[PDB]
Amino acid sequence: KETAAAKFERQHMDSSTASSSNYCNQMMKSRNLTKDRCKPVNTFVHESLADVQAVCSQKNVACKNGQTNCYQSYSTMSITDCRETGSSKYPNCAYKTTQANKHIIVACEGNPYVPVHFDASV
Amino acid sequence: ETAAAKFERQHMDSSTSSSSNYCNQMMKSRNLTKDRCKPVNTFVHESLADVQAVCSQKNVACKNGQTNCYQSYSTMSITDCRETGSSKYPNCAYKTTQANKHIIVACEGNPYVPVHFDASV
Ligand SMILES: O=c1ccn([C@@H]2O[C@H](CO)[C@@H](O)[C@H]2O)c(=O)[nH]1
Repeated sequence: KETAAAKFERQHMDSSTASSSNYCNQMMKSRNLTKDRCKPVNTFVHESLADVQAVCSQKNVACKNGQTNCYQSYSTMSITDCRETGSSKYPNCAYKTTQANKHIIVACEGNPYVPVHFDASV
Repeated sequence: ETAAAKFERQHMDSSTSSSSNYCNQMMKSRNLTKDRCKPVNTFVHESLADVQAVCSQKNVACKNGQTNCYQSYSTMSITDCRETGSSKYPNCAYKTTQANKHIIVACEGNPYVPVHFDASV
């Protein structure tokens, strides 16, 4: 079974760095987020894996689900928000791509202690 | 020739989505039979951007033990070319096999791009 950490990397890491309007259409397809359904909302982080994993050593904050293993990045990070358009219809999943620089909040667990869930961008 | 250009020449064929003569023609036309009959070679029938994106997908160990290999999350249309038993340089003969598989490539450089085709799974 895919680990939670591996799932986080597949769903949310794109360290190669989004300039195009079609970025989300291609990425969402390439990360298997459109196979059975259009994942409506997703965020990709364009920092190194090492910088993102380091967030697990930064600001401890509550998770939306009430657990206490969430962490906010001290710095802002280059991210892209992908949100399915109002007219998007599976299997032709269409997304709006929005670039931003925001702090991320992830849940961390395991050994190595790394992100396993994307909680929010702030 | 940069390593990235060498990877495109050796392994990219996006124009195709492959006949029984496909490998015989392609192995010759991409200079993979110039010095010797290259024994095994894979061509990928995806866009360059799609193959390049693999360098940000699933990090996996390379066959040589290096750590810079990446497996595609999605399957990709590929053709494997394998030299026949009767093939004798310089008339290199190949069996052509179409498949849809995850690919594993090694990436290097800035930009971080594919420079080696490691395997299909
Ligand atoms: O499935 C495979 C296995 C190997 N090779 C080629 O054969 C070389 C040696 O294995 C590799 O660098 C690569 O160019 C392929 O093209 N496809």
